[PDB]
Amino acid sequence: REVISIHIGQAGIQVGNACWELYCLEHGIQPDGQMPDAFNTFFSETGAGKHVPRCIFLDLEPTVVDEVRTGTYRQLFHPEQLISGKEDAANNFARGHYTIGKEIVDLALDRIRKLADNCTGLQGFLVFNAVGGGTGSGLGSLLLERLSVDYGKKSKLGFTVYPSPQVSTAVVEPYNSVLSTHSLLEHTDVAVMLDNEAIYDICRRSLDIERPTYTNLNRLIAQVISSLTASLRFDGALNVDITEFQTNLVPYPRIHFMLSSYAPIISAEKAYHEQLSVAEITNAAFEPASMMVKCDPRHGKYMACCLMYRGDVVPKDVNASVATIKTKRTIQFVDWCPTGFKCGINYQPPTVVPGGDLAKVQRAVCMISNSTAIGEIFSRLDHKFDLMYAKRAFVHWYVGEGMEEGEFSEAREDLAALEKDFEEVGA
Amino acid sequence: REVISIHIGQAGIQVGNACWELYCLEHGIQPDGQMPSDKTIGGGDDAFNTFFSETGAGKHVPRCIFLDLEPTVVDEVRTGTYRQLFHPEQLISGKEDAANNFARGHYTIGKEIVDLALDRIRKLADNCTGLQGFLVFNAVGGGTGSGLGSLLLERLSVDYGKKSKLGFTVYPSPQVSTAVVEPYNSVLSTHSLLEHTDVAVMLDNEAIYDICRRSLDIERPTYTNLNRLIAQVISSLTASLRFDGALNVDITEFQTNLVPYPRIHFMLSSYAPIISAEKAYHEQLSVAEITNAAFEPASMMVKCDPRHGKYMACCLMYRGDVVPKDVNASVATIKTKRTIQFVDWCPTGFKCGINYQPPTVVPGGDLAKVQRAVCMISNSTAIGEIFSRLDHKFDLMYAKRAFVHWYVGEGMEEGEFSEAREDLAALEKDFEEVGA
Amino acid sequence: MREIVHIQGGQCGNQIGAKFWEVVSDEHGIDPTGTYHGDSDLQLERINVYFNEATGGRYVPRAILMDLEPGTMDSVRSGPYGQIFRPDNFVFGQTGAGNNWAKGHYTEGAELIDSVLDVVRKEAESCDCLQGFQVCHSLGGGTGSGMGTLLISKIREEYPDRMMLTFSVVPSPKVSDTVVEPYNATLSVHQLVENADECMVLDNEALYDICFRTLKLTTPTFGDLNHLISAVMSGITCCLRFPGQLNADLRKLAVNLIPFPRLHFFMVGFTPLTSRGSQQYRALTVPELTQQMWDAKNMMCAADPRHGRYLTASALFRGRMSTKEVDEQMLNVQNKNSSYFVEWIPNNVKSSVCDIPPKGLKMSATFIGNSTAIQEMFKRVSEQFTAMFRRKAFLHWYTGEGMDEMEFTEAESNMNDLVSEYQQYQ
Amino acid sequence: ITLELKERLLRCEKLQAKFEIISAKHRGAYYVIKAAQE
Amino acid sequence: DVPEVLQGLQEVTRIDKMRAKRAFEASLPLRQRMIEEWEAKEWEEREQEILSIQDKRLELLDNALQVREEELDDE
Amino acid sequence: LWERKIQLEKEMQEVLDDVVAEMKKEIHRMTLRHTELMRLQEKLVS
Ligand SMILES: Nc1nc2c(ncn2[C@@H]2O[C@H](COP(=O)(O)OP(=O)(O)OP(=O)(O)O)[C@@H](O)[C@H]2O)c(=O)[nH]1
Ligand SMILES: Nc1nc2c(ncn2[C@@H]2O[C@H](COP(=O)(O)OP(=O)(O)OP(=O)(O)O)[C@@H](O)[C@H]2O)c(=O)[nH]1
Ligand SMILES: Nc1nc2c(ncn2[C@@H]2O[C@H](COP(=O)(O)OP(=O)(O)O)[C@@H](O)[C@H]2O)c(=O)[nH]1
Ligand SMILES: [Mg+2]
Ligand SMILES: [Mg+2]
Repeated sequence: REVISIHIGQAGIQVGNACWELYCLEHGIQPDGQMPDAFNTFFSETGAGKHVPRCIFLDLEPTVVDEVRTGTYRQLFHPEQLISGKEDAANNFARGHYTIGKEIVDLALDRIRKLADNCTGLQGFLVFNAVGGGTGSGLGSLLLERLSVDYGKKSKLGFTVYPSPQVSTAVVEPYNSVLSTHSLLEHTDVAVMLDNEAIYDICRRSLDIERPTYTNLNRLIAQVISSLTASLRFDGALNVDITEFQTNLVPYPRIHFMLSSYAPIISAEKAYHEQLSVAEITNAAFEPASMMVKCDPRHGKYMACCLMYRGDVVPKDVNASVATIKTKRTIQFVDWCPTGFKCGINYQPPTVVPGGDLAKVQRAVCMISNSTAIGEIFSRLDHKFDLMYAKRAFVHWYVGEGMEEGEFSEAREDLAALEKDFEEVGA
Repeated sequence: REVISIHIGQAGIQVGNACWELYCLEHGIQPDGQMPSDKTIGGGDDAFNTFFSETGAGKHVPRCIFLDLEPTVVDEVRTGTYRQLFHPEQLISGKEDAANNFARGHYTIGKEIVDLALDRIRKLADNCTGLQGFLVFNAVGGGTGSGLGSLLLERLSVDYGKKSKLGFTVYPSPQVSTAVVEPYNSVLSTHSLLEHTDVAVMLDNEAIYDICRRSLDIERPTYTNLNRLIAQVISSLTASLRFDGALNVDITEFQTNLVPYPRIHFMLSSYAPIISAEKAYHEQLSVAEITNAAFEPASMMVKCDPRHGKYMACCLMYRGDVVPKDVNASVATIKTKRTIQFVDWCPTGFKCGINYQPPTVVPGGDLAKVQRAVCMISNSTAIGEIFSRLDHKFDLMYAKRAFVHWYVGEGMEEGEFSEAREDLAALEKDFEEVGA
Repeated sequence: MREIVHIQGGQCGNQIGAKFWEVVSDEHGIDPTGTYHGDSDLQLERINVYFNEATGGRYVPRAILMDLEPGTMDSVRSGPYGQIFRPDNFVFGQTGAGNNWAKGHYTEGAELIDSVLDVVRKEAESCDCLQGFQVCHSLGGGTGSGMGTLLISKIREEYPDRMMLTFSVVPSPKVSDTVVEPYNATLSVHQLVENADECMVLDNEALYDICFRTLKLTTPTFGDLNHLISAVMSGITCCLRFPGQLNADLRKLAVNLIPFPRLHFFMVGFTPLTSRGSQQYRALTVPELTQQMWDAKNMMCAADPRHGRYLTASALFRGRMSTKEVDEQMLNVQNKNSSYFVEWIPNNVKSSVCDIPPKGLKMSATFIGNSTAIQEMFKRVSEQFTAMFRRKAFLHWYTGEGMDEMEFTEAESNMNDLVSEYQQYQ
Repeated sequence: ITLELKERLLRCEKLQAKFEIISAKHRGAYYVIKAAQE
Repeated sequence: DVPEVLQGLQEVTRIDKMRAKRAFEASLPLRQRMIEEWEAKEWEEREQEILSIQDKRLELLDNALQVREEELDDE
Repeated sequence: LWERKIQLEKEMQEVLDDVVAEMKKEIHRMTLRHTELMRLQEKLVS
């Protein structure tokens, strides 16, 4: 029972930086890797009393990985799993994919191979990147193809930091995102999108944070991943695994883009007072204000949802809450799904991470849904891509790198076909 | 069951200086010829029989003959940290240098020192009770190692004959090189080495540099770094006689199960795991992956791809606590592995020797204390490419008679030049006829 | 791992670079002697991008001074912090270009360029991974315009995959000090548009206005102008030496800013600039930094950005901060001033953060805009060039020294289409 | 002219990298024979 | 078996290619690889066609470069 | 030359890759028919 974590680009590496410091304290393993078998899915016992994570951090620019090498977890990772290129991809999809990628992607694959050899019962891969930049887009779209053509039969859970409409740091995101989403449509299997603006709004409302940096965001996504993998690390009255999740949700081969939500995302001062229970935590997860992608669930019918309950939850109140949420007319399920819920439960409470404002709570719900509401996401990003591509702006860098002018058109048509598929299945 | 050692040339004596330290550390002998008074013994009073001999009161002396002409490294040893350990007479230093000249190494100066080293060899052999074989350590790219070494090999074959010889010889790299006139010495010494040394083990300076660069994480290695793992390899080879081996192989198993034809004795060497302290406790050392790294082409002391040839046969010496089930499964995995291919006429070709002694650690070293290690000696057929490339280098030099006058000024003619050439050609033909 | 070699052309470039090294050496913590005596390790951790260790803790900058006089180099050495330089880099003639482009590009340039490329090759070989060069020069002289242009062209014929940050102090009319500025400026921009990859426009007129208005100085000598320029130059490139939450290096900035293959002329600002009386009566919030950063009386250019649209913009913040606060600030700015932004580029602005601010200032920021108002400076120099050239005034000093008449007209045409492309895209 | 030559050489290098990466992506033509045989 | 299977020097050459392919198909009933190796041979023929097209275009480009350089030298 | 190599590769990998789907459908359907064969055998037993 194993999944190996690959982080690409600064966003993915830092998200893993929060995620691994979460796991280490959740399992009881000190920073330099020692206890004072649940870790087996993530940590592997090496030597005596030493544990090493099943992860590889990879980037082209070296200083972001040097941060990890010089931080507090310097003893933890294998000293080679912290890959470093020599020159940054410079937020250029062509440069990251073709020019620089070749020298380092083969090394990445030759390390993934020995990680898998050390593992025995692999479920699969979990990858971290962002489709807005150049590194995590080009290297992602190459490495994912490499894994899908080498291992092929494995499941690659891709947690992608999709770029938000209004808030956007970069300027070539409308190009980089379409160039990534050509491959991400048909090489991975489940792509959990995340949106910085949506998570900013969640932090602003629930946690009353008016200066939300990347650290709090990263802790939040780390908690989501921990809730996703708790069913495998631990035991519960009603559990779920990778095959469970990934064959329950994905209706058609080319419709897999999750919407993620979490509860109770509550600070200590409100968590000490306001009471918590399943029958209101489930509705709280479904509320749009607490969904992690800048999307509108009201516009799109729900197709299939999955719920996960960490902490002490008996399997009856989840049934009651599913009833009391399916009885509400505001949210509409898709017509052909008479039952559209997959519930899973655990016996471990979320572990409060020191250094954050997240509460120590008795129970928590992580929600992963699949719904047609995300059509406007693709439509609007493609609209702004059209805005940029009308006058052939910024194309000269990619052309000089080697990419012609026609692959942009083919990828744009691929995105258009994706939108047509979503409309057809909404019908 | 003692084994004697002969170190010829500056390279040979340096390897000996960096290897007898490993032996004296393994057998707990203080670096002045004695044991510590307190019981700090791993076990046994004869694990050191193969290399030393008590004399009245705990004064062990190595069975080594450090023979060299030019006395700048011999006396460096004489004034080094090993003075009360070595025998004052074994350390034979001549008068002048050989100067990359096989002629001066084998005819002019050699003739007045071979008969001086031979008497010490005879005294050591007569003192020995169960002599096992000779281990020669030399450099073909120089004068004393090639010339004097070949002369001593011939004049020991003429005398003892039946006893086995294991020749650890270094060759020049395909590109990296120091000496200019090394092809001549290499071919001249190769002709002598062909039909006298029983089993030839090959080493390459660049082939150890690149391993120390990719594995030990040193971007500026040196001879004092290569010689340490050379000592490690020879210790892995000789540990079977020393320590109690559940499935152990004496010195004659190498010749019995790894030399199918008397002409064919030229063997690649590999050693796993080449790991330092930083990644040692982060990686897991298991008989599967250590063996796999042994059989990968990136961890061989001879710069040559085994892909171009077919592994004729192989021997794997395991140290440390290893259970035979895992090595049997590992060799099964190798037999199922695709890239490396065997000549179909050898269905069983894996000798699996095992001992009960873990690898040792030297203070100030690079390798760390580990559970188990493996030394892989393979009789392959990719070494014909090495010989052919060296020959193609030699042809250009010999075409223009360059450097030839230096050689021929001594007893060397051109007839032996031509005969060494045709001997290498015959070796090429033999290796290729083995073929499929 | 990334490397930058810094070259100083002419007297203006030499002085600006000397002050730049005086600033950056302190920001790295090393004293004028060359031996580190600072406090932390975040300084030393990536100083290899500028300095080379000589012999046991003696760090030497990777800079090359070059001109055609010995007096400027003597002044630079006599000044403070001038010891660190390697004496081998000090290359110079003895005659002097004399504000003559023909001397600075054809005779003295030819007779010194072979020597100077030797030392630049030495520096570019002693390194491991180059990402781009820096050049500091003017556009209104002989040793700075013509010779710097020849040097950058000779570099391009050798390293065709690298950028150059050419900081060009444009000759402003109201601060003009020589009779023939346009005859140098036009003929320099001719090849600046062809070879250099990031030309940073600066002007003594805007620098003096900044010093008079914001700093409220009484006697601003060249020291404080060089101080501001050095602060900008050191702030633009901290994304290499320091680790930030969102890191963006030189190639990322170039690809983000330059939309079309020849529109590389950046107008630059810096925050916060305060008088030492009002620095006690202000709040350095992120919105305040952004408002000052977009304050049109703070960009170091005489062309007011109100006279055109913004092709794109970039902000580089320094100091522990809130990335969401940065992004929402720039979004508010763009939404409020949407009429100043190109319509066919959504989200015209880029933002980056570094976790280390310049010392003393607990928080700072830098602005690099690509606004189309830059055409104002070029039309304002083209008017003078045409006005002089109509009757071939001061022209024999170049014709007799080797330039035909058609070259000036071709330079006129290149300048005209350069200033016309911005109008076309506006 | 040297400027143009250097630009063309860089374009050739880019196409070289593109071809090699396409090879690595696809293979990691000898597959069609066994595909048809199956 | 079927007349007029498809439905002009290039076209005539294609007709001959088709007839040769049918001939080899009938000739060979590994043995199948010898058909695959002839597929590779026809791919090499396509490679030769690409070579010829590039040769024509490159020769024209070389002439254009000579023309531009001559005009520059004259001016 | 590099352009011709890239063209050759894209064509040879576009031709590299559905009748086998229907043929394997026939295979599985006939496996069902031989489960019916086993049914015939058990009818014989009855
Ligand atoms: N959650 C999260 N997202 C980030 C972080 N840093 C950057 N991003 C997102 O990443 C998107 C663009 O990717 P980049 O910032 O260029 O990072 P990258 O893709 O790895 O590009 P490189 O600089 O070449 O490594 C931005 O729109 C941000 O929303 C972070 O620390 N946390
Ligand atoms: N690996 C390794 N090789 C060595 C060492 N010392 C010498 N060599 C090799 O020896 C080769 C040349 O032979 P020499 O070292 O001169 O030995 P020699 O036969 O005694 O020659 P002379 O000293 O002139 O008599 C060189 O190409 C080196 O590769 C060493 O310490 N380690
Ligand atoms: N910032 C700054 N600018 C200067 C300084 N000295 C001169 N300048 C400007 O530089 C221009 C002269 O350029 P110069 O260095 O003499 O070029 P040269 O004639 O080729 O040597 C004048 O227009 C001045 O405005 C200085 O110390 N600092
Ligand atoms: Mg990044
Ligand atoms: Mg010698």
